[PDB]
Amino acid sequence: MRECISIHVGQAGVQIGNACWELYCLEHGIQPDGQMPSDKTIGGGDDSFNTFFSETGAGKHVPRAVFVDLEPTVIDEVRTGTYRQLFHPEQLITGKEDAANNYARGHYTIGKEIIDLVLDRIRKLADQCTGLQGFLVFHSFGGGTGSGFTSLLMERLSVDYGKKSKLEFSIYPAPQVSTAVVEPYNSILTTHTTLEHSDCAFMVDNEAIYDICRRNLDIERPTYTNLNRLISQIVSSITASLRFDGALNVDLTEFQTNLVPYPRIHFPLATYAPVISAEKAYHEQLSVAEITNACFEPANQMVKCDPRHGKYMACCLLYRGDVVPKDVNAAIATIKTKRSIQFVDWCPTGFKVGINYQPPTVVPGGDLAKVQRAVCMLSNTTAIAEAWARLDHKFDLMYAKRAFVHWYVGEGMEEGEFSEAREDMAALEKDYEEVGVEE
Amino acid sequence: MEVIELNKCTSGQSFEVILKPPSRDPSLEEIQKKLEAAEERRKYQEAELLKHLAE
Amino acid sequence: MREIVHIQAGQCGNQIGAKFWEVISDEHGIDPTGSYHGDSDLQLERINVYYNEATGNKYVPRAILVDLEPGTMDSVRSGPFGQIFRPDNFVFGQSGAGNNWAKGHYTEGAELVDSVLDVVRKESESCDCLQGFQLTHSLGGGTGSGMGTLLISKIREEYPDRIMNTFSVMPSPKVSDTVVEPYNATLSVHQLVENTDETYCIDNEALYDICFRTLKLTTPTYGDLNHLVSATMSGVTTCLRFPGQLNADLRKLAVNMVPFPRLHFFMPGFAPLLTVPELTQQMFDSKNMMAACDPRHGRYLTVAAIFRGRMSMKEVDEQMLNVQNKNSSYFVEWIPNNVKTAVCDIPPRGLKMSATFIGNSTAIQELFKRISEQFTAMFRRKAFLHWYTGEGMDEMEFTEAESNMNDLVSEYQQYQDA
Amino acid sequence: MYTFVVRDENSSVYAEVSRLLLATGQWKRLRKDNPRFNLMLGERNRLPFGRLGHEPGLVQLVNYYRGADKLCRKASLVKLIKTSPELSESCTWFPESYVIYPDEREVFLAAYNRRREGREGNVWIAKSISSEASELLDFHVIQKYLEKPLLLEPGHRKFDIRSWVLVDHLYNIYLYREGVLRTSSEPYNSANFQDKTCHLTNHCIQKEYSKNYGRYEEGNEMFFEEFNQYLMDALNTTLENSILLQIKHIIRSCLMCIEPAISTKHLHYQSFQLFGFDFMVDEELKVWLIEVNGAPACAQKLYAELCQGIVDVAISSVFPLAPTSIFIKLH
Ligand SMILES: Nc1nc2c(ncn2[C@@H]2O[C@H](COP(=O)(O)OP(=O)(O)OP(=O)(O)O)[C@@H](O)[C@H]2O)c(=O)[nH]1
Ligand SMILES: N#CCCNc1nonc1-c1nc2ccccc2n1CC(=O)c1ccc(N)cc1
Ligand SMILES: Nc1nc2c(ncn2[C@@H]2O[C@H](COP(=O)(O)OP(=O)(O)O)[C@@H](O)[C@H]2O)c(=O)[nH]1
Ligand SMILES: Nc1ncnc2c1ncn2[C@@H]1O[C@H](COP(=O)(O)OP(=O)(O)O)[C@@H](O)[C@H]1O
Ligand SMILES: [Ca+2]
Ligand SMILES: [Ca+2]
Ligand SMILES: [Ca+2]
Ligand SMILES: [Cl-]
Ligand SMILES: [Mg+2]
Ligand SMILES: [Mg+2]
Ligand SMILES: [Mg+2]
Repeated sequence: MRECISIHVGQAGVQIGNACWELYCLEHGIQPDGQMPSDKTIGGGDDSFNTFFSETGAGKHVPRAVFVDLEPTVIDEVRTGTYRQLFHPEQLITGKEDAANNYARGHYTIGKEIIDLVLDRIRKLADQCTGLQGFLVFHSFGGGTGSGFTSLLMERLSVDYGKKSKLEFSIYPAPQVSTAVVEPYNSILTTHTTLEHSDCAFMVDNEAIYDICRRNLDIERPTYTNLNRLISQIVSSITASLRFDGALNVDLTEFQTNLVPYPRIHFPLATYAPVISAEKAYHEQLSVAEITNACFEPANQMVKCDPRHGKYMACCLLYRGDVVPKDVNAAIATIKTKRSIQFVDWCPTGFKVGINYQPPTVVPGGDLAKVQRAVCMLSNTTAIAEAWARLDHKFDLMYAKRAFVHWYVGEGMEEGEFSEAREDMAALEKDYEEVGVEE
Repeated sequence: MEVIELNKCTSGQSFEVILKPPSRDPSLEEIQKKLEAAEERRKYQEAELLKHLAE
Repeated sequence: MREIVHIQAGQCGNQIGAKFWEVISDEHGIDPTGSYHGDSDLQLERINVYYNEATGNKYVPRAILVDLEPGTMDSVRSGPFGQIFRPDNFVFGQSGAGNNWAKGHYTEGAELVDSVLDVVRKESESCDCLQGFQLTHSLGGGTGSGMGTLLISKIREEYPDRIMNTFSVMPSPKVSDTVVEPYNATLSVHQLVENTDETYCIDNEALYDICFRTLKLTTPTYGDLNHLVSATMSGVTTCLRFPGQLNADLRKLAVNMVPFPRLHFFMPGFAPLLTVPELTQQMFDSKNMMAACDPRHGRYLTVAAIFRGRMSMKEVDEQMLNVQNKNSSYFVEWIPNNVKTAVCDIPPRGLKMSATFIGNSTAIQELFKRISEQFTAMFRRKAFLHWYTGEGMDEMEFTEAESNMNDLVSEYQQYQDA
Repeated sequence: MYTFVVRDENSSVYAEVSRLLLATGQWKRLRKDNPRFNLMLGERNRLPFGRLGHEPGLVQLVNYYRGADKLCRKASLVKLIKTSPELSESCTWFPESYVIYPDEREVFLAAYNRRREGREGNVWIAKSISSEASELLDFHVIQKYLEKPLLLEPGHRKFDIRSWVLVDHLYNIYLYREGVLRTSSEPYNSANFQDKTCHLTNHCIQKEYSKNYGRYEEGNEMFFEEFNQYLMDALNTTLENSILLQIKHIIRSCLMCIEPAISTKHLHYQSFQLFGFDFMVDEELKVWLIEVNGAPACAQKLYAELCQGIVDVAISSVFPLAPTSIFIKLH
């Protein structure tokens, strides 16, 4: 058994962390007080759920998690929330003055003041691990803390834990879901500095989640609670193999092995199905073929793009519920004849499949209905570079006039870092192109 | 359409389906340097401000 | 960041300041005695931004009242919510500023400014995490203009890493007290370009026209003018006082609205002076601007629209997209998504629903150009200069201030053609 | 008020379509780099499809199908037909073609000797016209040359047919009822392949090189009414029966083949596109597909009608403004 430590940075990271650990406790049958009746080995054990939860003498299951934000009000909600007993005080770290949507403020100014405290608190969780796998980092691209402090943390983690793997769950900025005007700046800056420190990163575009909540859940104006509960489901699907007994993606290293052939191209596309509103009285359960077919519909992706105009490097199918290998193959065979699935001519055109018989758990009184079978597809496709293209375009527009740059320079940053970050993104876009090549 | 590496347990199973065959991190020192370099630039600009206000 | 320190200076500053506190005290459910009697808990969630809590469930405004003569501040104490203010935070002299910038900035005000900073220091020392400061004043007089900018300068020296915010009243011949107002305003704006992060430009000319050509008031008083400002000040600071979508602070406001440090002068707007399209079209109209400027003569760098009350925000976004397409040529292309739409659940008193406009437009150069012309008209003949030279100033300082604002006009003109 | 942008100044077709939208008064033209548009009349090359459909509350439509280049490029088209099960090698309306990089180098010669030895007419054409395989490879795709084309009288001249096809956002296939014949005014001689004047029907080469240009019909353009009349008088048949059936068949075959690849039925943005199909007819009244044009120009006579049609079925269908059809619905 090898442990996994989760780190949640900024408002987005923390609030998503809340939704995930709420779901984890429901999936593993852990009560808000930390008591887990189904667990019989009191005080320890090396079960699969011990990868995320440590144990105390009182039969209390404590999340191997650390919440960090440069401002107290968000994490203070955790200190008083439903799962307040779940976390030890040292796991929750707060400042007094945030990064004001400024990467420079989060990375340099406020960052250095609290970075050493965070590492020591993380070190304490690490010392309780017999064999640490690595880290799961949750943060936003746009936020000053989620971009600024995260990139600083990723650097120090690579120093103090050079052998361990690091995975990201990153929130891509969407103007419709409460953004700062300088979020394109923060996104490019944090990506450039984190790029060589992340082995695998799952991007989640707020735009995609927002539309899915409107289209499939009939929520006219989705809140963060609506968005996070959906995101937690996708997150849960990805981390299920680490928390439950299985053979596929059993450790953090396997994610890199199965999804990321080239180190820089480590942003797999995630697609989830099905998403059904709980308010829907009469619902007909979708089959294996139907939910598998939906994995190739752009309206179900975590990032809006067209995989038909790219090339696959790897594909992983994560099923939960009433699913058997026979029905999976029959579904794939049908899909390969209807859909446009082109792989790179240096990779095996295939699908690695994982099935967990336990159907998806839903939050009581939530927006999602309980289904009998669901699937999350992880596919490393060059099509996701579209997201980089539009993000870099917004960057270029503002930076041409050097708008808002003074806010960053005023925090000790230099104009050179802006251009330095952009060129790396230019190289990153170019890397995707090399792979997925009147009248 | 081949099915390889089928692993069955009591919580589920996993396998692989082949359809078509193929055809120097920065040190702690250097990070401290960058963080302190930006701090000096902040202190410099603040000093320039206080000098200006002194005038 | 949490606490904000409020400061009001001079007659106009203290009169609009008092009105601002009367309005927001009502919205937060605080009576003139300082006791809370509200029904909702949204009123108390972020009340510590503007209020200190004294023992006995009493909320005392973190406000400091400054003037060089007791006249206006005496009226404030005898006003409606006059007893809610901390008595030790009344700092005043007896001389007055005689509508003279130099008196407030150099002679009379310099003598009093230290005791003001003492009160500022005391309030700041007992803050959990000071955001910064908000100043209310006019630019046409002597105290609020001269001493107000002197105060800002010395506050920045003692707190170089905190945000400075001003609600500044621009003078106008339509509502004028003295002829030296262009001199006082010109000297003050130069201070503002260097020492504030955010300035809400409140033009008395616009306030008069709104009272005249819209509210149909034959003879508008200062009370009528201040009614518009109170409503505006409540609207623009809503995202600071209440839990909402934005949930912002002073620094986050400045970061998103100010693409270039010197260009931080905003055109506020309010509606109504009701249907959502009516509410949306009206807020983007020149007749609702608190700064007498034509937005169609300049370009918007950033825009913030805040809606209050209960309404279909679906219908709002449709109308927001609607007004944007009408005014598509009045926005800049080099700042993506420069228009912010926000909502607050708490409606103002007397209104079922409202909307507040906060625009960073280049069209505001018309305000500074207007002041510059009136300045030069007198200065070319050195008229009324003796009031200032008798206080120690010389002509060179005027020439500098004249140049600096001209430069400011030029800077706005640069980004209007880009 | 709908908003659109113009990013192709060279497009004569969409210059007219742009003019029509403004004349309605309900469409406003923004600057080319303004992203807050309803309709993009995009550029021919490197159209940023990845930036479309990401503006809040904005339904966006573009006048090009991402992936349509597979049909509008010579090498891709040949590759598409030979590899698609829907089209297959059993494609009896597309000339025997081979893709050549300066591949199908061995197969072309393998079939070349199967015609020379059999004494069958072994003349080929290559672009991006000789009877010798050596002269071609020394000189891109190689296509079989119809040595027995349909010749118009009087004049003893060959021609080609242009069909305008519109595919909307719902992937409905509309064939413009008005086509055009581009004719080479010089009489066809089999023997001379050096002089391409009688053998090229293309207007650009025809406009200047044809020593008898504009002799029979103005601008060397014959429209559907006359060509139908000629077919009735000369060959006792109709344009519909002898030719148009095969044309509608070929168009439908090509467009349905790439539908799952380019469709935008569930995409975050929408696409439509005007296509230019070029056909050839042999002496057996059989139709052959020559090429597919991505950005076709219309005939001067037919500009007003088609461009108005484009607005009604492709643009107004998505963005409604405040009756016979000029199109034939093929889908
Ligand atoms: N899905 C989701 N996105 C969020 C959430 N909270 C914030 N975001 C996104 O994160 C971006 C802003 O980053 P934040 O996390 O709010 O800011 P921060 O990381 O705390 O850094 P600061 O600037 O110091 O506040 C915006 O684009 C939001 O859309 C959340 O709870 N769920
Ligand atoms: N959503 C969310 C939170 C982050 N956005 C910001 N936080 O404060 N202001 C923000 C922000 N983002 C923007 C994007 C475009 C234009 C203006 C924008 N603003 C500024 C803004 O919203 C505001 C609101 C009230 C004001 N009195 C002044 C400014
Ligand atoms: N809007 C508004 N403007 C005022 C008010 N009182 C004075 N002013 C303006 O402020 C300028 C005079 O400055 P004032 O504040 O009276 O002098 P001070 O005491 O030295 O600051 C003139 O241009 C007036 O038009 C008021 O109550 N409301
Ligand atoms: N298989 C063929 N047989 C006879 N003529 C042909 C054939 N293919 C093309 N042509 C002639 O070539 C001309 C256009 O050829 P095309 O390949 O479209 O040129 P380009 O590639 O320069 O557009 C037409 O006038 C047509 O008559
Ligand atoms: Ca146990
Ligand atoms: Ca590493
Ligand atoms: Ca004295
Ligand atoms: Cl290690
Ligand atoms: Mg935050
Ligand atoms: Mg006075
Ligand atoms: Mg007076």
